Amino acid sequence: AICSALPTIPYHKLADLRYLSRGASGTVSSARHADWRVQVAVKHLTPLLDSERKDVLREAEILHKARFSYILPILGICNEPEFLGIVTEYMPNGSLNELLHRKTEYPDVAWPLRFRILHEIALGVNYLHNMTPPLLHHDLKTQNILLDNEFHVKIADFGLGTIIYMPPENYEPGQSIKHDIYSYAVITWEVLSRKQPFEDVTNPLQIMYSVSQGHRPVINEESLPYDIPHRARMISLIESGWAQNPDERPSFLKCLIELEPVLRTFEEITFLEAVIQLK
Amino acid sequence: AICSALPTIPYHKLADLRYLSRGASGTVSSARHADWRVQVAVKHLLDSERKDVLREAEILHKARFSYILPILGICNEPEFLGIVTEYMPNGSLNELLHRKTEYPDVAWPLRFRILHEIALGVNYLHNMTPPLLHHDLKTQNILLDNEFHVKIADFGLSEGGTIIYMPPENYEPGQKSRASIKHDIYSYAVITWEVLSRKQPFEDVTNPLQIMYSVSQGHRPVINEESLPYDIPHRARMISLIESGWAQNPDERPSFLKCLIELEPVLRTFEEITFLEAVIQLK
Ligand SMILES: COc1cccc(-c2nn(C(C)(C)C)c(N)c2C(N)=O)c1
Ligand SMILES: COc1cccc(-c2nn(C(C)(C)C)c(N)c2C(N)=O)c1
Ligand SMILES: [Ca+2]
Repeated sequence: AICSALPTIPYHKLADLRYLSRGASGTVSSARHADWRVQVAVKHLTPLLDSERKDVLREAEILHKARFSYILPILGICNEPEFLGIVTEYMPNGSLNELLHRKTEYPDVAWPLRFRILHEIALGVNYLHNMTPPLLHHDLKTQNILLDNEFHVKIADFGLGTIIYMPPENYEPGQSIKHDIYSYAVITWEVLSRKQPFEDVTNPLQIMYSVSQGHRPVINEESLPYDIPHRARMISLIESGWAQNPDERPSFLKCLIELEPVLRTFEEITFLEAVIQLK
Repeated sequence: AICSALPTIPYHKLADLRYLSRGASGTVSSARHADWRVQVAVKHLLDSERKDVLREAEILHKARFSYILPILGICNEPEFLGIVTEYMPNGSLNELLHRKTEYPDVAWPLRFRILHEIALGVNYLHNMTPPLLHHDLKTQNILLDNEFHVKIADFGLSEGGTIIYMPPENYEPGQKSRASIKHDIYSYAVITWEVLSRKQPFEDVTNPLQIMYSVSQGHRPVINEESLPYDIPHRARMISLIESGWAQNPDERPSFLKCLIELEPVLRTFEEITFLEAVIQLK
């Protein structure tokens, strides 16, 4: 059994520590490693708690064990009595959430890139589900689908807010293999429409109520134009993905087998052209 | 310390297996993983040739970093042994520099990012505990990913091939030669020269042994207008980097950390957009 240890990073090695965002998991800051000469990202919560330490160490172990092409690569851990945090590669293009909803900044997000993003999300989650034992994300949202330098996906913040990606059966306490695909069906809808799921709804409870009654984000000509490539296929994927009955939702394998023919239609140059258009 | 175990990949999980090349350290094939649904590269071959595969696996697994080839798993069966890594669609730096018909242009910003990335990768190895030394840096084992970012592979020396990247004092190897923390920077310097000129080092000299004599004396690849034009961005500071890196005396050669610090302002002069334009031009 070949083993690899996660490097320990001394806090004094991280320079230019600039704030980026504060979330439930912690505060994300950009920095540069003094020795390695690369930009990094740091996640930290001053005294915290005795149990709060057990969380940060658990996320680091998860990222380190779930290493893959579509999972945020972890570079090291800051484990000092003075400062606690995880260090990962720096994602310069933010979250899928920002790309989809910052419409003045991004008026055109070409179809091939949207499909590649959807393909990559499914590849990362599929990889998790294929580990031994299977790792379940359970918190998939557009906010934690990160975008690297070339707009390739890196999945973060996982296994271990917003309930729009939570399946109806999760509302009541439960004693859960079909969660992730529900979240993925919503993300797919969001990616293809660039609309916020349930725009007309003020209170999150009204969403939760509607979802328990089998209602989903709206599928019509307004939300999903008829000119969307592979529209029919994508609609089937979405509708099966978010089906009320968990048993009627596909595995990520089935989902990938469905996506593969779609992705083969796009030339490699079209992904590059979609990216250059965003700059 | 937290431990990550390298996955064992059953050989039968690999489908659509196609031959890519035959190298000194083994045969390289492309494939798709049946469960993970990604393209992969597979490197394969008694009880002695077995430990070499396992060693490169362990090194790739321990040396994980943004500019090092990511290993995905290992095939360890009585029927088949080999390593599985991320598939590099754009081959080696060597093929980029010397396939002039296939690649008429290789824009300056891309060349500089390639150089910056090789340096970041090697630097990382040098900064591990204990320091990992490459000792076989050549253009043939600098791999290029889908968007022409660098992945360093082949830690087999961490029959042979090319001698042009080997420093003179390493010609007759010893205890001092194998522990030399200044081997790699010499290789990097020759690589830097080769990148900036798109010329085969010592082209005039067609006899490999003669190159070895010339290099002993103090001769290096030709630094003139013919090989390195005046139009080359930051020409002077690069020649300074090359010449100091391939200096006859190992004590006069800089660390990668110093080369990086020199390179940082050079890379900042290129707008982000140009890197993307360069890749589109090659595609
Ligand atoms: C350092 O660890 C993490 C963990 C999860 C997400 C991020 C991260 N968030 N963002 C925001 C988009 C939320 C600012 C980035 N740009 C991150 C990164 N790795 O670069 C960092
Ligand atoms: C499977 O392990 C390796 C190890 C070292 C190099 C390569 C590799 N060589 N090439 C050649 C350029 C030599 C064909 C590729 N395209 C590789 C890859 N990782 O895709 C593979
Ligand atoms: Ca061309």
